[PDB]
Amino acid sequence: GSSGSSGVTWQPSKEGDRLIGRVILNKRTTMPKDSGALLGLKVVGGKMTDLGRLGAFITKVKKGSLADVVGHLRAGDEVLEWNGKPLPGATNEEVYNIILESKSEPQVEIIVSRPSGPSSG
Repeated sequence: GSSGSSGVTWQPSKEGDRLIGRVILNKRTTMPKDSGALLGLKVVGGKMTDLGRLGAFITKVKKGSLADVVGHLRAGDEVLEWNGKPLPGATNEEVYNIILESKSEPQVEIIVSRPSGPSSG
């Protein structure tokens, strides 16, 4: 089992206009509820993107979950890569399998893209 640094890191994208969020979790058990290898959030793949291609996005995030305390993610973030797999470019049927396959992985790396510039007020 590979044990690497965990948490969450936010950095500017290739262009610098976006913010690539790098999150990683280390679990040794499949969620109790009917999640399906979900660190603690519902992901919808096979979705459409403003770019014209497919991509996955978070619709909900459990409170107190790894993807909520260690990842600090939110609903709407476009999941770029899930455990080293390109979510975008595939259907919801292919994206689900990729995320579910991690159900047996002692470590998962979630990489989402956020619009550089959080709302303050």
